[PDB]
Amino acid sequence: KNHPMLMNLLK
Amino acid sequence: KLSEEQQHIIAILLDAHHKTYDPTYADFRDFRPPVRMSPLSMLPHLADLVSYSIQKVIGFAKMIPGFRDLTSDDQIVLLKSSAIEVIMLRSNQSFTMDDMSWDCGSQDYKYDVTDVSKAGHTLELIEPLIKFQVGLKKLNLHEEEHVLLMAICIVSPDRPGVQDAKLVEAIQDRLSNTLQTYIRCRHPPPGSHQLYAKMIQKLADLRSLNEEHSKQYRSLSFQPENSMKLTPLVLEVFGN
Ligand SMILES: CCC(O)(CC)COc1ccc([Si](C)(C)c2ccc(OC[C@@H](O)CCC(=O)O)cc2C)c(C)c1
Repeated sequence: KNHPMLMNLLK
Repeated sequence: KLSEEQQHIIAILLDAHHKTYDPTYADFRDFRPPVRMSPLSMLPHLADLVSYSIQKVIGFAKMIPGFRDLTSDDQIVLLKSSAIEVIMLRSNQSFTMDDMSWDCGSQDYKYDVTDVSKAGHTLELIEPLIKFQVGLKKLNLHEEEHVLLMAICIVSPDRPGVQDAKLVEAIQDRLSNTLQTYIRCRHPPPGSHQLYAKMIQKLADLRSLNEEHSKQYRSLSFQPENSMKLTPLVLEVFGN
């Protein structure tokens, strides 16, 4: 996926 | 008239907002400092501010009833398309019409028309942005309707890339109904419908402010000297 930092903030 | 579920939704969104909006603005001290003159002297400071605000918007969105039930893909597309709009929306609580600026705790952290231009933007964006903030102030919204508006902005089934548009629309519907009912408990007709219409129009306005910020962001971030001053979260969320 392209959005690891956003995914992380979504947990 | 506000059902048990509607009071519950409102209490949740108010708690979510109080957990993601610090009115002391204490964390602004940990940003790169504002420099009021590289004719983009405010870009490091305002980039850190936008980055901080994105993180606050994601924290609010996660607490929206129903948002969890969406797939990860739909959660990502909703936050990517909505982030700048919720930031512009939530910034109104710091907007002061004394000098048409965003007052965020001190003279250092007070941002006017020329501070935003010092991050690369023109009046093509800023002028409609200021009038948007002024129009928002005129509405004299309750915090309840403010947080409902932010949630409805996020869960919109008409964002590009949305997979389960019907689920997204079903979540938005319950928030919309909740806000319509809160207005009717507060204002009789026809004033009730005139307010709801003014809030819907503000959501239309944010879409066009979104498009204009994106065009200028694409132009600004295309220069590696500007990209270098952004943050990784801004480049990820606002980019690809
Ligand atoms: C980096 C991308 C860019 O395009 C350059 C490439 C610049 O983009 C923008 C630069 C500035 C702004 Si703003 C109108 C000065 C703003 C005003 C107040 C804010 O206050 C947050 C408190 O509301 C929340 C307090 C809390 O949560 O604790 C936040 C913001 C962002 C905007 C909207 C976009």
